[PDB]
Amino acid sequence: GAMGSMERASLIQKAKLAEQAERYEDMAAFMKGAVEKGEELSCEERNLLSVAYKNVVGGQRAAWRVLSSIEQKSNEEGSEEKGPEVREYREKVETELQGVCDTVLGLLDSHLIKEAGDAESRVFYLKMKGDYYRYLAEVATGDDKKRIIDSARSAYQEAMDISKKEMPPTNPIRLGLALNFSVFHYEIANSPEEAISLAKTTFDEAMADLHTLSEDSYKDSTLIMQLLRDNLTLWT
Amino acid sequence: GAMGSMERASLIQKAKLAEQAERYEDMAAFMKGAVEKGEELSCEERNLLSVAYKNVVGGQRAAWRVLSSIEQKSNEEGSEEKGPEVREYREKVETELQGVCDTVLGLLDSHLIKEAGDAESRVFYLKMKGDYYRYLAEVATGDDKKRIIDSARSAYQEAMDISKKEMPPTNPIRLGLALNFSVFHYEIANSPEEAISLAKTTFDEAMADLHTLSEDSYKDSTLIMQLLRDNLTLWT
Amino acid sequence: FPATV
Amino acid sequence: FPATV
Ligand SMILES: COC[C@H]1CC[C@H]2[C@@H](C)[C@@H](O)[C@H](O[C@H]3O[C@@H]4COC(C)(C)O[C@H]4[C@H](O)[C@H]3O)C3=C(C(C)C)C[C@H](O)[C@]3(C)C[C@H]12
Ligand SMILES: COC[C@H]1CC[C@H]2[C@@H](C)[C@@H](O)[C@H](O[C@H]3O[C@@H]4COC(C)(C)O[C@H]4[C@H](O)[C@H]3O)C3=C(C(C)C)C[C@H](O)[C@]3(C)C[C@H]12
Ligand SMILES: [Mg+2]
Ligand SMILES: [Mg+2]
Ligand SMILES: [Mg+2]
Ligand SMILES: [Mg+2]
Ligand SMILES: [Mg+2]
Ligand SMILES: [Mg+2]
Repeated sequence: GAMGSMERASLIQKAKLAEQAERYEDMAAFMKGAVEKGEELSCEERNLLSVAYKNVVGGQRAAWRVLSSIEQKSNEEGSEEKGPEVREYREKVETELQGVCDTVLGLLDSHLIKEAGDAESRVFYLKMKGDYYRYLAEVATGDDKKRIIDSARSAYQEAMDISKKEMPPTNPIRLGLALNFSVFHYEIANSPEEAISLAKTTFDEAMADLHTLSEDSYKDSTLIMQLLRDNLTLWT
Repeated sequence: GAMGSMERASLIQKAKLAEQAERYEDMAAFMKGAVEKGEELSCEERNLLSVAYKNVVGGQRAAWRVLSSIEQKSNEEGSEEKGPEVREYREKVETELQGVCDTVLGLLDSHLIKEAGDAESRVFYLKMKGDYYRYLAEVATGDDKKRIIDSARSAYQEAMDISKKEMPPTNPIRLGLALNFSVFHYEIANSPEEAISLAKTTFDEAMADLHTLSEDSYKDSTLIMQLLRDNLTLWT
Repeated sequence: FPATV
Repeated sequence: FPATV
């Protein structure tokens, strides 16, 4: 790896610089290098990893959706044939997106998940595993769309089981996991009732636990709760 | 080149798709491939070339400025030493930026400028040459900051001479050239009076020529005139 | 699209 | 920064 010669601390420092500069591809490469040093990630480092790859794949997903929409219109009645280019370029972006997802899933499998014993880290990494299988599922069509969907579900489910046993209902990682698993149900698994039920139950149990928190803990938490409510309002 | 096997028309089609998807690195690579087919670019194709590279280098410049600012603060009195990382990463972004500028300048020199006979294309390409030497000048320090600045000035000046002889004062390319050469004077060449004089004279002569135009020609033109006025208000 | 974090 | 096109 091209980051093999750089100190772990320097990789973390540069990931933070890359974040400040909104250079998320660089950020992701620095954080991959840090993971490959073989040591566990701290809480802050896990956030750097997630932010970097979420932003890289987020841009790829946005571009893929633009191109897929153009492609679908090109295949409607009365559309002029313009050749293979739209498909080719959509495929190019898709393959790049799949590559980034595969890279993240490989880091999680080698060896972040197996060394993660504390609930915070284990739920965090399993949520990411669900997220990146979900992104693979968004572009999947062939003989493994179903296996990819079940891989996402399995990871989200294991994270959910741990989060409910080991984390308070207002924990931001537990909340964000529930938010994203609810979106998986709505958008991937064709299970809108499960999506709504999960978002509602999560919101209500978090509300009832807010009284235990300091003013700052009452923050990204109430923040993610608003996202649950936003989704519920979109869906009902 | 990796685009050597792709049809020119397919490269242009994909550059337009990349633009729609805001994938400007891809857009720039497609348009480099198109230029390297060896045929002249049409008016619309020249715009695709410019938009692609302006956006790529624009992001690099924004990131470079973020990092240079962090670096300058790190070198102020009382700042804790944190090692070589900020310099290294600024250098990394800088080298990438220089590489993109060198690529654009190479396309212009091989062989867009030499085959450009019409005023529109020749002024357009010489303006780009000034622009990309200007970006090199923004990051230059060593024994060739001055030669880089003079290269920018020479290209802008040749474009100006042609534009004044061959184009009406309201021509959008003439106007945009004057806008950018005025910024070169203010920000690069330490010549704020020349910058102000150029922006004012350009604005006034364009105003007096607006009466000759259709409603649509009275558009990106009045649009660039507003940018001249914006700069004049920043500078006075 | 719905919100995810 | 000033405007360029
Ligand atoms: C693998 O699943 C990660 C998800 C689970 C839930 C959430 C929490 C870890 C959350 O704790 C975290 O928040 C921290 O990282 C944020 C980065 O983004 C900015 C705007 C800078 O704010 C930061 C916050 O201040 C800081 O608390 C984060 C978010 C907050 C804003 C809800 C969104 C970011 O995707 C993430 C890093 C991601 C995650
Ligand atoms: C090498 O120097 C190129 C400069 C000279 C002046 C200007 C003209 C060529 C101008 O004619 C041109 O405009 C066309 O391309 C625009 C692309 O951006 C959007 C927002 C899509 O609008 C488009 C306009 O509608 C369309 O007329 C363009 C701009 C207009 C909006 C002023 C800004 C773009 O840098 C550029 C492609 C660039 C150039
Ligand atoms: Mg070491
Ligand atoms: Mg495919
Ligand atoms: Mg349940
Ligand atoms: Mg051909
Ligand atoms: Mg350098
Ligand atoms: Mg003069």
